[PDB]
Amino acid sequence: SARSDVNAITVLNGSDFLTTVKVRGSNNLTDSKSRILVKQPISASSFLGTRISGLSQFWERYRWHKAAVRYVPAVPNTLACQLIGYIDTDPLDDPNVILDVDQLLRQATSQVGARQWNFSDTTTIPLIVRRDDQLYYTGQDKENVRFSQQGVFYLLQVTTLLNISGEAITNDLISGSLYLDWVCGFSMPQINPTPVEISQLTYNADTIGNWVPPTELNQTYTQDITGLKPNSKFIIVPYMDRTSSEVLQKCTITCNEVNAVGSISYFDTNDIKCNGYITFQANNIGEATFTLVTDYKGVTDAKPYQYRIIRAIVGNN
Amino acid sequence: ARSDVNAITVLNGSDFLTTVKVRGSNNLTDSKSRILVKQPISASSFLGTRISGLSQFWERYRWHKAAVRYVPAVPNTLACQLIGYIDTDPLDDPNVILDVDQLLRQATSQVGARQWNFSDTTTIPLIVRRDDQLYYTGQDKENVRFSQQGVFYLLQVTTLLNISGEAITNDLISGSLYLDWVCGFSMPQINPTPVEISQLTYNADTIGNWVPPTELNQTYTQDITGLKPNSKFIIVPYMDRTSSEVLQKCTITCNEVNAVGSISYFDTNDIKCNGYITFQANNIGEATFTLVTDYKGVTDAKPYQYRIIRAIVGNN
Amino acid sequence: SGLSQFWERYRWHKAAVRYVPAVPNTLACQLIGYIDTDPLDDPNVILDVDQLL
Amino acid sequence: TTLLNISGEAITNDLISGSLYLDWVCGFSMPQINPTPVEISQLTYNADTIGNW
Amino acid sequence: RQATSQVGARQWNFSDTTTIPLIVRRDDQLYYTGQDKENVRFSQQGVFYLLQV
Amino acid sequence: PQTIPNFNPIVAKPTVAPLQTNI
Amino acid sequence: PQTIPNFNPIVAKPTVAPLQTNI
Ligand SMILES: [Ca+2]
Ligand SMILES: [Ca+2]
Ligand SMILES: [Ca+2]
Ligand SMILES: [Ca+2]
Ligand SMILES: [Ca+2]
Repeated sequence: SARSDVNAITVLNGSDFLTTVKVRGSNNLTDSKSRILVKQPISASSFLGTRISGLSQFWERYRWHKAAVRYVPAVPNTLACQLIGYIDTDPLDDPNVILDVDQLLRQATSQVGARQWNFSDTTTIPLIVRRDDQLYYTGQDKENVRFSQQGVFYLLQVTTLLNISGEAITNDLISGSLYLDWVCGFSMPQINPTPVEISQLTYNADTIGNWVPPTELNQTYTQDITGLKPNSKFIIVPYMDRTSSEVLQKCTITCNEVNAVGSISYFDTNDIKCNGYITFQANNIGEATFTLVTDYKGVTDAKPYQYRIIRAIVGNN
Repeated sequence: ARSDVNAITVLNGSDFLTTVKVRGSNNLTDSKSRILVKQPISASSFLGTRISGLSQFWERYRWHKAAVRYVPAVPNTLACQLIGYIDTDPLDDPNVILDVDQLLRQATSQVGARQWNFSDTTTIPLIVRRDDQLYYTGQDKENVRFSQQGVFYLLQVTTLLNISGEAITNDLISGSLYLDWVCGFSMPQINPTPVEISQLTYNADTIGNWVPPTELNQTYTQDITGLKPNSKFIIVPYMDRTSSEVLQKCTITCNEVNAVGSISYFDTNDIKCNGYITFQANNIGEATFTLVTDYKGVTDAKPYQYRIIRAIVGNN
Repeated sequence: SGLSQFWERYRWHKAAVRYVPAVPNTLACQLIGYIDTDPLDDPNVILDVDQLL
Repeated sequence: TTLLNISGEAITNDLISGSLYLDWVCGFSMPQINPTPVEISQLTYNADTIGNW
Repeated sequence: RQATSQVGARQWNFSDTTTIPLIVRRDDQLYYTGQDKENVRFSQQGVFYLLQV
Repeated sequence: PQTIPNFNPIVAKPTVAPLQTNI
Repeated sequence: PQTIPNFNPIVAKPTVAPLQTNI
């Protein structure tokens, strides 16, 4: 009858679509960390609209019975590069810290499911299953990752691509895509809230900090903001409820990473000014780092400028 | 691994449909108000109830052992008999009937009908057809008999009463309806849902101005245009100007769904430019705002600035 | 499709759709193809590209 | 030999061309544990530049 | 579509080779030589239509 | 003698990539 | 059942096209 009140394994199958790759050329390839181009976990609730991420906000646990990551080229055979991929089952064993490029690749053809292939053909990177009965939780990665993520797909580039005339290409280039056929088994019916649905965004605004003041007159120091989520896309706007006498000028600039939209300023003489907006995504540890440019003469500041953060609750974000 | 195989995947669960309110003496005139909720029973006819999100990833469904509960939120000191039947020709519409007698009589003749007072609970079942017919999934595009095994009607036999036996007049929320399903899906895929951007992006460039009057004190209905039909927004104040007079404004919104916020302005040796309001936009490209205008600078100094920030998401 | 007008009803016991190329391997584009069985829910209404794929 | 392209002209810039594996067999003898070389260079101050303003 | 219905049709890239055969009616009919004078069903035993996709 | 098997093996399989199939 | 044979069949045969024979 109905109202079962029972827990049962439900095995499912399908195929999906990960993100397209983006091979690096020459003007974006000078370090070990450029050889690594996609760091992408292989959990369930880690995508948008794939039939495995949307289908996992309705159970609570999972276990990849057998998975495989399938590469498909989008290039002619007349182009030349070479890339390898491996799935590490210890998501906090990070290759972020290796410096010499050769060591970075030798620790990839050691994991027990690694492959190697040109970017003009196809091959399946399989996932390898621990010898236990462990069940991993769905949802966003909250405190520790060894509960949630069952693997991490690291694809990384060996060579540098090049045209038919041998001239190494300078810009980026799309070299195919990744699809992930899967078979997994879920256990506990419920709903995780972290991938909320559209028509429920709220635009929270209740976090009001304050910029630290300088000590000297001219300075371009920096500042960091903690307590934010490990990953999101925020926006800042200024906020000012103070007074002044002479100038009290200041000009904060965007954080020192990729995302940047504009600038922001503060200026409190008769030609007063308070405007700007910066967009960014917080680093994986859950903070950010700004840089300031202060050029006022008063030293007894005693009035730290206030700011604001706001975000849209629409999904994992 | 790839299989290219099709299977059934029987599932189970329980859900929340909606709440229920009963009509009083004043709102009860004839059969159109005798009915009070006409809610289809399909898989993809809910706002995130684990089946309207889970019957997005299959095309075809077929219930097995569905059932609908009623859970009250009233004491035993009130009574209004009500009935409930799940019809299976979804084009059958009781609104056509006009005599209340026959309206209550084509309702309990259905198989899975139950009759009860709204002070206690009752389970209404779903009676499944005989053949092997599988119902499509998606919204109701043009015809309904492909995509609904059933609808759900909840009626209101003779009016409320009280401890001393008199009919009250005010409307009243009574209980809530739940659902306990077992269904068999087939053919993995995704049905579409219109979505024009699938990743966050902020529209932090829009700009406008608020005109102050040449009057000492008066409230207005300053309007904004050039927006989407219906969406969410949020205003943030700012200023890139000059002034040397005692200005003051503490404007406020005029909306019903979302008016949670405040704004302030103050421009002298001390400053105040804090606040935020967030609102819904009616389907005109329109929004109403009211001013305060408690400043002494009767002469127009310079109009202030505001900015919307539209989040480019699935749809606003 | 002329000979089907002599019978009301049909059903494909089997089908399949080959791709017979025309180019060499010096031209490249991933193209993806499928057969949807709800012939009313269509892809034309989508307005992005990452969900369409 | 120097590099050559599709048309028989020399390429101007360097590049990477492949990779090298090592399929081995080996035999070890004496069980033990060799140290790990810990090394550190002392401090060294460098004041040998007169400045000007 | 009315070309891959005739009982001797082929398909091929213009960089390879293949033989298109002629198909013979099940009769003893003998066709006349010469120019096509009044009606063509006496003289011509076939018509080779090649066409580009 | 005293030899663990299959410590860190690798297997390679070649293929080809013609210029046209011409089905 | 009640099935005429070989109504409108098709047969496909692949090949290749190398860059040189080098006999
Ligand atoms: Ca590892
Ligand atoms: Ca009926
Ligand atoms: Ca009917
Ligand atoms: Ca479909
Ligand atoms: Ca559909």
